[PDB]
Amino acid sequence: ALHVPKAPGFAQMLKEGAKHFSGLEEAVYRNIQACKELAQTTRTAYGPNGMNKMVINHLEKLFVTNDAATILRELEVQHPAAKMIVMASHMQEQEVGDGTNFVLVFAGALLELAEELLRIGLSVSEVIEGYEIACRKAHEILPNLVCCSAKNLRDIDEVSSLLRTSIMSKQYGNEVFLAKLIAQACVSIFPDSGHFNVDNIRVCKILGSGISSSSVLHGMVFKKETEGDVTSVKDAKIAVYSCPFDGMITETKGTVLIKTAEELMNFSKGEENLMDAQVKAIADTGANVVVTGGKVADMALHYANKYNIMLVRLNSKWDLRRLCKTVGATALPRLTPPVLEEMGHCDSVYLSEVGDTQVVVFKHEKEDGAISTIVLRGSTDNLMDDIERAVDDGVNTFKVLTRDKRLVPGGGATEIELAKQITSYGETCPGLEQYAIKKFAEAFEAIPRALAENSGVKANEVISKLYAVHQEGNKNVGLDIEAEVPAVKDMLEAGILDTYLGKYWAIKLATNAAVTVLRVDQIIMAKPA
Amino acid sequence: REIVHIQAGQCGNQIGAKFWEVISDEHGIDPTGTYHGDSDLQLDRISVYYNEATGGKYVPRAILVDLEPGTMDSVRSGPFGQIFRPDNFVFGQSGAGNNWAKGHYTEGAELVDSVLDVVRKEAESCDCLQGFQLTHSLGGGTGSGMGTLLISKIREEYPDRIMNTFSVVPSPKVSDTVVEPYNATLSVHQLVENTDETYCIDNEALYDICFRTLKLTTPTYGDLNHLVSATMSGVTTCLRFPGQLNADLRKLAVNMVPFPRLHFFMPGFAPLTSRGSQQYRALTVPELTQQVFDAKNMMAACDPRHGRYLTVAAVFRGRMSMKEVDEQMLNVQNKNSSYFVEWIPNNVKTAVCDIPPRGLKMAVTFIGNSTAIQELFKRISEQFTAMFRRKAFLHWYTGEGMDEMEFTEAESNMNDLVSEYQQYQDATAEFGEEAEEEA
Amino acid sequence: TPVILLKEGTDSSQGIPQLVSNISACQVIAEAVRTTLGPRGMDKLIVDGRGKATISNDGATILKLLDVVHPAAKTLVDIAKSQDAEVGDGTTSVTLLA
Amino acid sequence: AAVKTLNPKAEVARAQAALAVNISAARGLQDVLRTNLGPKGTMKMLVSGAGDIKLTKDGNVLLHEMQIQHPTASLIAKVATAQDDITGDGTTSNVLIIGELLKQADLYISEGLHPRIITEGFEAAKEKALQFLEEVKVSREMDRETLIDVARTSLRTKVHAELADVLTEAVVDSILAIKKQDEPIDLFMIEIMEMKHKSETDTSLIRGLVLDHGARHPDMKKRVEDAYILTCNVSLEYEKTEVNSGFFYKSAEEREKLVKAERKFIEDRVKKIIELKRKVCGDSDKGFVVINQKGIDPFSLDALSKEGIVALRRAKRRNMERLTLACGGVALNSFDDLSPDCLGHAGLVYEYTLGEEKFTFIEKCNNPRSVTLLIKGPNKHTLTQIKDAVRDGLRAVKNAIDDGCVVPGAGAVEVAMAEALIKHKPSVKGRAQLGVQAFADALLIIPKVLAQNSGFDLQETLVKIQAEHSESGQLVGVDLNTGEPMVAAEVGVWDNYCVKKQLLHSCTVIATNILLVDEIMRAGMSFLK
Ligand SMILES: Nc1ncnc2c1ncn2[C@@H]1O[C@H](COP(=O)(O)OP(=O)(O)O)[C@@H](O)[C@H]1O
Ligand SMILES: Nc1ncnc2c1ncn2[C@@H]1O[C@H](COP(=O)(O)OP(=O)(O)O)[C@@H](O)[C@H]1O
Ligand SMILES: Nc1ncnc2c1ncn2[C@@H]1O[C@H](COP(=O)(O)OP(=O)(O)O)[C@@H](O)[C@H]1O
Ligand SMILES: [Mg+2]
Ligand SMILES: [Mg+2]
Repeated sequence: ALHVPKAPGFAQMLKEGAKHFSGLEEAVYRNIQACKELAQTTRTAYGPNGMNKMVINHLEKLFVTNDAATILRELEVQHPAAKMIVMASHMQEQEVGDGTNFVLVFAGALLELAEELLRIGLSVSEVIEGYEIACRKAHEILPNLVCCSAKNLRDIDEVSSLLRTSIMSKQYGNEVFLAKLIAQACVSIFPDSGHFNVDNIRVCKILGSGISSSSVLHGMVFKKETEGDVTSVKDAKIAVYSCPFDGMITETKGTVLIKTAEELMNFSKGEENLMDAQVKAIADTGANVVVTGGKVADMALHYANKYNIMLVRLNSKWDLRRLCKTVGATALPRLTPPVLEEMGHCDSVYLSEVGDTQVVVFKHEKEDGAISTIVLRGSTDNLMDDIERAVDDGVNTFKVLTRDKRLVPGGGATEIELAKQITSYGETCPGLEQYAIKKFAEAFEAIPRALAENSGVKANEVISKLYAVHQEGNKNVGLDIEAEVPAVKDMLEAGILDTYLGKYWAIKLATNAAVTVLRVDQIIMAKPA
Repeated sequence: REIVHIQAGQCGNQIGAKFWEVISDEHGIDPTGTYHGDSDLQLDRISVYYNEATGGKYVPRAILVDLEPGTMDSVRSGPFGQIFRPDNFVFGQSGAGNNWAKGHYTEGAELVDSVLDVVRKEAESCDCLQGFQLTHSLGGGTGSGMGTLLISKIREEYPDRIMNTFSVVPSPKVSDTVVEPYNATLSVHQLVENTDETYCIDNEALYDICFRTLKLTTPTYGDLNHLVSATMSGVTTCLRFPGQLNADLRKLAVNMVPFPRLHFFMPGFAPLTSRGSQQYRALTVPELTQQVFDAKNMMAACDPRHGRYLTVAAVFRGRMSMKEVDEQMLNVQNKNSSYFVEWIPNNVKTAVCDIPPRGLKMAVTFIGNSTAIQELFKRISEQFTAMFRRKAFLHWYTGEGMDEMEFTEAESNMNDLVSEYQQYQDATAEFGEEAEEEA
Repeated sequence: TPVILLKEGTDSSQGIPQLVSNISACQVIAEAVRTTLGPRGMDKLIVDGRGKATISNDGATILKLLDVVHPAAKTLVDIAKSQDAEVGDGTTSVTLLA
Repeated sequence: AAVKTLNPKAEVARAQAALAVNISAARGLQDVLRTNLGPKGTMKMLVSGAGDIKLTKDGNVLLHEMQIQHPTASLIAKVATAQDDITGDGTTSNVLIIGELLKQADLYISEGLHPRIITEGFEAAKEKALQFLEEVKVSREMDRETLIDVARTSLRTKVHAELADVLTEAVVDSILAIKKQDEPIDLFMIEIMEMKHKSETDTSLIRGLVLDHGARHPDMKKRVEDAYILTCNVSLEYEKTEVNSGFFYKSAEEREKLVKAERKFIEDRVKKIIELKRKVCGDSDKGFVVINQKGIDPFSLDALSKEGIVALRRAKRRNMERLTLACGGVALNSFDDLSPDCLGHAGLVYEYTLGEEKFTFIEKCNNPRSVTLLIKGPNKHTLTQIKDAVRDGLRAVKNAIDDGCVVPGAGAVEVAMAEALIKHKPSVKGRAQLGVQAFADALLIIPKVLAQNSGFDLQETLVKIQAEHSESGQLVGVDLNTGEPMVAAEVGVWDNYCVKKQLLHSCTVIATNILLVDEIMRAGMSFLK
């Protein structure tokens, strides 16, 4: 037989182990298929009925997740085209916090539909222009769909109804209990003057009873134990040190030199007396508990016990700073008697045990305080982490509500209205850009299809009934979950809403991902190593 | 205090990758970044080599620099690559070609401007940094050429921070690069006047210990990294664990370096022999300490019996009783005291750490300052002089933009440095022609 | 095809075949501790790699000494430590009921 | 064959083989690079061994990032970079001419012509072309509106249409703000900073400085409404004597005295700054900001924090100069001559936090001679794409200012040289007329490639262009949406004069040297080991 001898030009100069794809067939049709595969992986993890998914990373760690952004981080992808979608979804999580799956479904559906347009004779330049016009037209329509408003973001009863939908898609069945917890914690770290910071909500996981026995503690809690013999205080004045609780020494090398008998004998006595006065001077201001970020000495510990001073140690450089905020005290870099301004306060400090674990509790009786902590009780580690992710999603929603107060109907009612109104605009645009506009409106349906598929009902019956109702002028009609026969329901009256800023960013980043892929014409890849 | 570690070239990256690996498995850190230890003794000084990010994560203080992505991709894709800081990886696109001129003038010039920015961002996160660490080889162009340029730039930026280094010494019996001596001579010239001290290690004794003493008739480089990484841990070990006397790197310079120009050490690691001997040798204090003054545990081609030691330092690891350590040390100090110091008696510095390095029963570490190192530097110069007379392969260096005078300049210092060590022996001072007339 | 989405060696299964296989997997775990319940129950003897032997009747202790790697079975192991850390008695009862 | 008998492992390629290898490989670089020319060019994707992604359209960036191992592909790559660092634009046109120039010369050589005859044709053609270009250039005032067109013509071939509208204003404005009189434009004073947040249309120009680090103490103010700027590189860090030294004391009491004494060198420096702050800022109404190039101890931070002095540590060496010309202070190394005359001024300083990283803004300077460009985007690869397009825009504007002339582009000029080079070729003597004819066709690759990438016919369109400029003496180029003749100067297409002059110089020199090569040989030592 014979062989095909590697036609000259760029092919013969290319390094071994590398790849080079060119043209529509080998570059764009392959990338669209690669992107389409990624969508189908997390498509079943959408909606309240979205089924969990189990992932084992390369370090034998076990994750059971519904969150889409979490799955993609632990899944490891190698196709460049799929990576672009991944970076788009991660950006949306950082900017908003929820809607990491809306990006994948929308961006995946857009590329699938753009395949046939290229198949029937359009070019990549005309497809992009059609998509971009719809993206601009989508945003102009969107403010008209606002149907509710957040009134007072420090009202416990109202807020719990705002976060319920953001949790309904994560822990279907326990959405009421979790909504009440996060409402209490977020409403009482609130500042008057604005700037809700998100890091000020702490989560502590303790193994034990069911999830219904978890509660909220207005303060901070640590998994440590006391050093001295004092255990509990009733009305504490706190002093915080960033230095070791011991006699200091010169940073430069320093040795003790003795030349006579008296100096040898009087050195040990002198050191102890100095330490006693320093601790007594601290106790003279009224401090009840001492917290340090470093090593403690035995002589200091012995004298601390004598003067009824509670002593704790914790070295994080991030827990201590949080503790400074909680009690209002300020750090000290040298062992000096604290100034009355520099001492925090706390209504109770004690050592307690919960489910075979020893913890130290700094509890305020004040409703507000500075930061708050939520204690989680579950039966498994995998169960806690998923609930922990839900608490983050609920809090991030409260963060957005502070930035903007406008809500839009959910459950597919928003996407149906957009698809109906874009097509009406798309009918009045002559030219070859009218096709891409209608395709963009057609991709919005997948979100009502994805919910219907997982619900275990036929998608076409719901979509047909949604269109017929929406023609009559109902902008608040969406999919119904409780009904085993396909049906529709009113969303505003059912209190199913989602943030306006959630949709505004989700559409913007999704289309930006699609048009970025279509702009690629050929790929040059270096060999793996 | 705070220290930073920087690796460059082929050899430097490999050792550093293993070094961070033989640190995480002690301090309770895992390839994801969490801390899973239950002993608070490990976390007291955890911040000297690490930074803590929000969420309990810890990251190393390391900068990886190479002129080719091939090495950096290997570490990034390989084990522990997910731990490192994402932006800390700095890589080129064309390599160095082992021409010392290329890595010192042409390519390294346009890379340091970007690397110097990174080290500033690491130094901004520490309240008070104390010094640097550099890991490089003296044979490759990037290690010698760019390594020289990096140090010069560092010195101008940072006035009085210490400059610790871990450089491997070339063994010309393993000549490799036909032009080896050109690379070695120039870098040492710059190293003499810009670093506090250097720890030299040769691949020859790295080859001998595993092959002859232990096993594995064909030991590959992978094992060689483990042996030097064992030595990396120890000189550095005290720093990450508490002690009765705070031994910082600065007081190491004053207490180990009597003269600012004779500051090259060779280390020692006793507890590692044949696998059967690892079991059947009664690993007690005096036989383990007996390996300090042996002809086998050394990792430099310098005979000690034909030399005179200047200062010694002993580091012990393990939970012993205090008595037996001093008893044998008292014995060993006077046992072979005949071949000891000339004018600096009682050099022994004793350091003890409760927790040993993970894996074995017993461990120590030894550092010695020899007058026999000149035997190594002399041979380098002799081979260098034989090549410069023929001007062999000179155009590859002069033709890159460097004046010929530099080759003659660097030679003078090497003869000057050798004369210094020779002066402190007073034994090497001990004719063919027939001119023996009146006066 | 020439560029594969996820790296080679990734295992992926789903559907009813996957879910039923998890149900049968937990039956093996409940089998190891089944006959250790009652006034007339027995013990089990387990030997690790180094040769040390452990004789125990405590249900939570037996599951720890097994080297289970099946992801679904590990759920039954964790609830054993849950009953161990809260009330301390009932580690086998919570396993048979599961 | 005369070299194999000495070193049998040598590889050689003699007379006609050597010409075949060079010409066939230089054409290979052209077949893939010809799709980049013009705003209609196609975007490539590049992936390294680590799995990174880097979309690009530049010429020089493509050359070094494509896997190639060829000797004659190394000579071209080194030239393209040399044309990049100096001029900043015109690397793709460099390769197209060199490849096309070798193709035409090979056309006549294959008929039995000595290559030296064609070489003398190139020099005669080169000299004539450089004289024609000297009379076509258009001299103007370099007003803002003209610079907009030159900047737009270079920012439009490397980003999509809507973005190039934003970057054009920023690039022109930044050059003008830092431009004094006849003194040359000194770069390094246009800081390029990237922030990975928000859409990429928010790239803006800040009339001041932005620093990638901020306050480190917790109690430092986050915003200052009227600040004094102090710029110094002195060290407030604990320092020790150059000569070895140690502390020898006698008891505990003396140890404390030596501890306090050792901070006196640094504490003196801190007091100097505070004494100045009380003097100029007598009342608690103004601000005070300290920018230091070195480190600052926690003790020094606490002293400064008690007086409300915002302080930054370890800024970069270049900012030691930019802050001087922006704010108007003096960069001082010591505090032995501190005086109010050496302080700068700035109207607003505040701090921005982006997750893990923090930023500080210096704004509202009285008369800034330095500005910063702030890059924003949702992906890492997008930020690099914007960064490269910004570099080319500044070089194109700066060259248009340093020179007093601008040359019309769009493919008009090369046609003009082609016409004038034809009417000079009858004058010369010998077979060198073949060399002149070869050069004339080489210059016609620019108009051909532009038409070919838009979707038109090469022969039909180019004849239309040459149909004009021969009956009407105006400079006529190619229109990219109609294929019709177009007057370059009237529309607004422009091209730098130094780029064209250097492009003709470089291309002719290499093709002259490459064609005179006898043989390719590799007989030396295989590897440097
Ligand atoms: N009670 C409900 N009935 C129907 N759909 C709901 C309900 N609650 C939430 N959803 C749907 O869940 C979707 C978002 O849930 P989630 O799985 O978190 O997606 P993402 O990851 O994109 O945020 C929304 O589109 C909303 O329509
Ligand atoms: N006197 C008794 N009569 C009947 N059943 C008993 C008696 N004593 C113990 N049991 C049974 O022992 C069972 C559990 O024994 P135990 O070993 O404590 O279980 P676990 O291992 O789950 O803690 C209980 O279900 C109880 O019915
Ligand atoms: N709007 C335009 N219409 C016609 N030609 C253009 C236009 N913009 C740029 N060009 C042409 O594109 C050519 C190539 O410029 P560019 O694409 O930046 O790559 P390079 O500058 O490296 O050749 C220039 O010669 C210029 O004449
Ligand atoms: Mg959600
Ligand atoms: Mg350009």
